[PDB]
Amino acid sequence: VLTAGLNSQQANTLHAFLDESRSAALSTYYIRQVAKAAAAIKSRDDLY
Amino acid sequence: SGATPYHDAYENVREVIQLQDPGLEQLNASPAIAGLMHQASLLGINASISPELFNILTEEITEGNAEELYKKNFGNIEPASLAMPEYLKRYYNLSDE
Amino acid sequence: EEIDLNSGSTGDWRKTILKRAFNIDDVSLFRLLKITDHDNKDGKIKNN
Repeated sequence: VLTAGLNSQQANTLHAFLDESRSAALSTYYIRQVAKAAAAIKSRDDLY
Repeated sequence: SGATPYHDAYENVREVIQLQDPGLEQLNASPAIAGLMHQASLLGINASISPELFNILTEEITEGNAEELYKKNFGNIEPASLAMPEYLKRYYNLSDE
Repeated sequence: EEIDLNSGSTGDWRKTILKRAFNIDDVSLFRLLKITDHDNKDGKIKNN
């Protein structure tokens, strides 16, 4: 309902924002729940 | 996992409200509507608080369920490792300050 | 597929996309339907 009401620049800003937020979440989840323990990953820098 | 009950739909809602009204002025000007919601939830307009987090924040911690909650909030890790300041720092991606 | 354009309808993803495509709300979308079709006795259209 809300994203449909945005103009194009607000939408571009929104999408940029969300991707940054999603990365932090996906990365953290991945590191703790998915990443193989063989890889000593404790951070986003190590995931990189 | 680093406290990450990430809710994308929540963030879409939160960001749009900030994009449409960057200071919530319309709400300041329209108390009939703002007053329909409890302040604890209005907090999430600005604060990054997903409904799962909201329920965690309002969760009662007592002696009887302390072990249970550990398992349900941190997961089955080890309370002794969470206790280590380095572990803690990495777990929540914290600064030293 | 049916899309309910009654201004009083609740949404779904198809309805949201249509609003998004035009950057308009449900009240003005309903009126848009009446501009295009003065015979439709309801707000429902198929996704033709």
